[PDB]
Amino acid sequence: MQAKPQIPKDKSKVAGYIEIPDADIKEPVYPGPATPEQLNRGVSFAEENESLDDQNISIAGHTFIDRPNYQFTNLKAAKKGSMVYFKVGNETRKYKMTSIRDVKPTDVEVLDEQKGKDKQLTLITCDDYNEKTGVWEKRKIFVATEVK
Ligand SMILES: *Sc1ccccc1C(=O)NCC(=O)N[C@]12C[C@H]3C[C@H](C[C@H](C3)C1)C2
Repeated sequence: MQAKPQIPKDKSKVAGYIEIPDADIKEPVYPGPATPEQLNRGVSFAEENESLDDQNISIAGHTFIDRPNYQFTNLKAAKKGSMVYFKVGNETRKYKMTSIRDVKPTDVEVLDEQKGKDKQLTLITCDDYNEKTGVWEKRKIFVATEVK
């Protein structure tokens, strides 16, 4: 049998599986802190807390250009009323993409963050990425709130 997984630093393990049927997405999420390298290899958490038991789950990723091998390349299809399945081991947590918008760069304080939240996965999918100069023309923020 299995159990509730924890969030380690090792990026070889899978703590959760991100599955979005509308976008045919079925990709492993790489648990741990955010590192520039790993965020170019797949999707990892932005939260420094090893707790996936918390209601605030921030995950970071990158958009698609020439490479369809990014875990959210087809995220363009998914709508604000689709189903985001965050599978932790065997437990399937369904979230709805209630809050979707692609905002402008520079301003990280475009939205006010607080600890008064619901169960939401806060995915930071930068809709651009030049590693050379370290720039991105857009940050597409996607917040999925837990459904029952
Ligand atoms: S998209 C990207 C890629 C690499 C480094 C940094 C970023 C980036 O733009 N991140 C900043 C960011 O999204 N900041 C937050 C701050 C608050 C309010 C929003 C949602 C979340 C908590 C991340 C924007």
